[PDB]
Amino acid sequence: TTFEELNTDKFLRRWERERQEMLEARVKMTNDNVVQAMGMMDQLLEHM
Amino acid sequence: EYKDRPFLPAPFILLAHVHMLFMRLLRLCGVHTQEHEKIQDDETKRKITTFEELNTDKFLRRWERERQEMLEARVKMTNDNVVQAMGMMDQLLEHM
Amino acid sequence: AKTNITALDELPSFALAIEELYKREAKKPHSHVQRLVSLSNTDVLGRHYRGRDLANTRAYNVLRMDQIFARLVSKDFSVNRDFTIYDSKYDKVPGIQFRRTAQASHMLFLWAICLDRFRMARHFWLIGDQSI
Amino acid sequence: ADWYGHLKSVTSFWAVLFAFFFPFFVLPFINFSGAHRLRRKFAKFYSAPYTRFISDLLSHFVLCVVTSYFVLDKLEDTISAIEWILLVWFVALLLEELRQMIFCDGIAEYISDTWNRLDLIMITLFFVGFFTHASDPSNQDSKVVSKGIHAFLVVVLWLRFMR
Amino acid sequence: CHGSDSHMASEMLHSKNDMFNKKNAINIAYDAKSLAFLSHPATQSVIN
Amino acid sequence: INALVASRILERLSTHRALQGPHLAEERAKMQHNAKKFEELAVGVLGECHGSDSHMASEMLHSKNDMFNKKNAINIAYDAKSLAFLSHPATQSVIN
Amino acid sequence: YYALSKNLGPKLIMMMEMMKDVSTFVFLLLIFLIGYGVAAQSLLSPDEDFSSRTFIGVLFRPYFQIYGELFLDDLNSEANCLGDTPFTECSRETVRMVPFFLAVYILGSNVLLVNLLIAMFNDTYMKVQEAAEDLWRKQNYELCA
Amino acid sequence: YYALSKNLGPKLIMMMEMMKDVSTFVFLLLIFLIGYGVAAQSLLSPDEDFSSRTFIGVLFRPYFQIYGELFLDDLNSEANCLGDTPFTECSRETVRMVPFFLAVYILGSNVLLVNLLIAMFNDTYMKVQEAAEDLWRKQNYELCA
Ligand SMILES: CC(C)CCC[C@@H](C)[C@H]1CC[C@H]2[C@@H]3CC=C4C[C@@H](O)CC[C@]4(C)[C@H]3CC[C@]12C
Ligand SMILES: CC(C)CCC[C@@H](C)[C@H]1CC[C@H]2[C@@H]3CC=C4C[C@@H](O)CC[C@]4(C)[C@H]3CC[C@]12C
Ligand SMILES: CC(C)CCC[C@@H](C)[C@H]1CC[C@H]2[C@@H]3CC=C4C[C@@H](O)CC[C@]4(C)[C@H]3CC[C@]12C
Ligand SMILES: CC(C)CCC[C@@H](C)[C@H]1CC[C@H]2[C@@H]3CC=C4C[C@@H](O)CC[C@]4(C)[C@H]3CC[C@]12C
Ligand SMILES: CC(C)CCC[C@@H](C)[C@H]1CC[C@H]2[C@@H]3CC=C4C[C@@H](O)CC[C@]4(C)[C@H]3CC[C@]12C
Ligand SMILES: [Mg+2]
Ligand SMILES: [Mg+2]
Ligand SMILES: [Mg+2]
Repeated sequence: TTFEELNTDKFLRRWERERQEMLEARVKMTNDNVVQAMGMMDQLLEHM
Repeated sequence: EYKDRPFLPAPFILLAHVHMLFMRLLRLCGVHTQEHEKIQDDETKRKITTFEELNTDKFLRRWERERQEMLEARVKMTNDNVVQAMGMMDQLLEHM
Repeated sequence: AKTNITALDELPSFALAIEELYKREAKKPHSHVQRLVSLSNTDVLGRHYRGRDLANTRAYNVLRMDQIFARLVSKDFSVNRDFTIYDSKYDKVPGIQFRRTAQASHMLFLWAICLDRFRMARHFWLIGDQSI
Repeated sequence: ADWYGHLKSVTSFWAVLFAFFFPFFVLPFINFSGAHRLRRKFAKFYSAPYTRFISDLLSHFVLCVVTSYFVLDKLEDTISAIEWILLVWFVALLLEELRQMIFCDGIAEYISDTWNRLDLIMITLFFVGFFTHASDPSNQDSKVVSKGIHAFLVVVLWLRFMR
Repeated sequence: CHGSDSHMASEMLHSKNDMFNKKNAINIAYDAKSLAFLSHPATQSVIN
Repeated sequence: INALVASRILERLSTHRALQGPHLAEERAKMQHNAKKFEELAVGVLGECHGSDSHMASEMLHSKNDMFNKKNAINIAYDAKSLAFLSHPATQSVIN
Repeated sequence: YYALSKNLGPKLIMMMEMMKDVSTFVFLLLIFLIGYGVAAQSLLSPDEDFSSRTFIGVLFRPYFQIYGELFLDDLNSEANCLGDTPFTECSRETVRMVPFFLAVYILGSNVLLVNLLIAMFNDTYMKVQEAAEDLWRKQNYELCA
Repeated sequence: YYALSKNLGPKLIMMMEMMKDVSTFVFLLLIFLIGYGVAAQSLLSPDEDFSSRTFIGVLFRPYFQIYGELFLDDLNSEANCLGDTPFTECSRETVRMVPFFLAVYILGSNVLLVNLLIAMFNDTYMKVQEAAEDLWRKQNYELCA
């Protein structure tokens, strides 16, 4: 039971890690980061 | 094709043929046969029209959303955002 | 309301809450859950025997749904429920918090499979046990 | 849904075929969609396009089997009963071809279909062979030439059965 | 499970579960008509 | 030569009696994977040699090495059952 | 007992899958076989009463002519043609159309239908090879249990 | 000595690879050949003592009938059927099932198994063509050494 639960957590953790190394997910995450970066620049420009 | 064809098979389809010929003769010369049909209401027509327009907007909205989740469009949009970000940095550097 | 059946009266509060979730989804138009319960041809306890007020007011109890799912899986599905462990006298037992969690999650898991909500199903599948 | 008309979509070929062969014994015990109800059940089952397609298939299959038997069995010295039945059947087929020609969307739409062309070849071959036999029914040579023409007829009929 | 410890995974696949009248997971998978689970190398190794 | 040696040792170890066991399966798989990778390296370096100077690469492939009782690299590759190295155009040019 | 083997068991499973294509070929072939058989049997023996021998004549040669065994010497003998050239100098001119009907028929059966069956087999094989391996792995458990 | 050539040597290597598919076909074909041969030999010559000729009769015609050479005139002669139509007017009614068994058998062998073998050959060819080229390049060195 302990072995099965530990391996369930390991496969799900590995699955999430593998899905984040996909090209589509990385491009989407990079895109959201650049959008959040522009929002922070708007704040920076307001301060100048 | 088989919606409009008479039901009766080929040795017995002559009865169906003379029956239709008899109906045609009663309608053209005698004109003693009345025909009845059904016409759709304006309410159900406007319901179908409203449904079709709503689904047209939904497919186009879904299509635009799907096209923005493509890899090429996301890379292009990300590229334009980084270019606009550099322009804003030029403004920031001017202010310092 | 109080019931003469000793099995239904033994049921905890969260089972009645899952019954409320089934009822809210069931009152919606053209819901497949209500059709499934009606075509199941079972009694209040889920036994395949085919009063009336009790059979309609409590038609979505967890035991009856368990019986419907039991016939749906195979000829030998039989989940053993133990609602006696939710009493305060079993608090001193070490692993009980896991068991209470696992059982609860399992019941909610089956409900999420029935409504075809995959995300909720995957989350309740992850918290409980016997994953495979 | 248009194919099955006012009948349930779970009906198979054998069930509809059995109900066609046994109208008063298979139709009540089938649920879909008392002169009030029995007449309604007939009018719904027999107004469906699927039932008409099945009736046409069975009819064309008997036509193929009966015409095949007619060509294989020897011709008599007069026009036989089976020859008269086939004559009535092919005039009816010719009238059906005329009926589909008049009520379609033009002569071009009809002649585009390969099966209508096959139908014209069927009617033309049978009438040539029949008049060849009927010109001199006691002539042995006429029977031989008539069976020779009707050899092509049976081939086209079985080809037309692939529709 | 097969990646972490194959023998313990075999023990897990041979374990009788109370929820299906005391029989193992491969019997459950066959009864559920899961072709993908049955075609997996770990399951095939236990069957061999 | 070392890449060929690495490929041969991993391939022989992966089917050896010492690596049979329930816990060594993934390890065995890893050995096979690593063997192919080292084989690829041996091909790659060889390709680079043939790109720079083909005649000097031919001289390198004909050179007798002391580590294998004074015989050349193609004999070593054949003994290591490296099909990829033997199928390479540089090796085939030397053989022709 | 071939199913234990890693080569024969999956091929057994593919054979059962290809039986549907064989049945499809039989249904398409039945049209030409019955049509040519009735036509050819009527041309070879006219002015004859229908019997069981007529039905056997309809079924026998047409089926075995698609496997390359041509009954042309036998058909020539049955046609009562006495010339050195085979379907010439016959009693009736209609029986000389037998080699022509046959000419269409084996073009329909061997040239067209058999090669189509080869194409269906190749396509079917590529489609269901992985499924056959999966089915073999399930039947491995079935035989073990 | 064909292995030196860039066309024949890889094809030689493919031939050796296709031998396994040929062996698979032989194992599948053996079932129908032995079954039909024992059944057909028993139907053609009943009430006869077992001998070496019985075994030769089981093996001889069944194997050569899958290549299109039908022994129907010879089988008709052995069946003692005297009618103009071939498997009619026989001494025993059981021997009239010979053309039917045969009808199933060549359907099993030529229609089903041969076309399946064509599919296995095409799939096998596409799978191992690059490996055959690689194997030819290794055998080039082997012949040179
Ligand atoms: C439309 C297609 C499929 C049919 C072709 C037409 C057929 C029915 C016609 C065309 C020419 C005809 C032949 C012309 C002349 C003769 C010679 C006569 O002594 C016997 C009949 C025979 C042998 C005819 C048989 C029928 C025939 C073959
Ligand atoms: C489309 C294809 C597969 C049609 C199948 C053809 C079958 C039905 C035919 C082809 C050859 C035929 C056989 C030929 C000869 C004889 C001998 C006779 O004394 C009894 C019938 C018998 C045994 C026939 C039975 C039916 C038969 C097997
Ligand atoms: C299928 C259709 C489209 C093709 C038409 C070709 C047919 C009608 C032709 C091709 C070969 C022809 C036969 C060739 C030879 C002879 C001998 C002659 O003394 C009488 C007619 C007869 C017996 C012909 C009848 C018509 C025939 C069968
Ligand atoms: C490229 C291929 C398809 C060419 C086609 C060949 C055709 C045209 C040939 C092949 C065999 C021929 C037949 C062989 C024998 C006879 C008997 C003779 O008394 C009349 C003509 C007739 C009936 C021939 C008609 C033409 C024929 C059917
Ligand atoms: C393989 C199974 C499913 C198909 C069944 C078809 C078999 C049983 C049929 C097809 C052809 C049949 C034969 C056809 C003709 C005759 C001649 C008759 O005077 C005696 C029976 C006999 C000899 C039949 C025996 C049964 C038979 C062999
Ligand atoms: Mg868990
Ligand atoms: Mg028509
Ligand atoms: Mg041949």
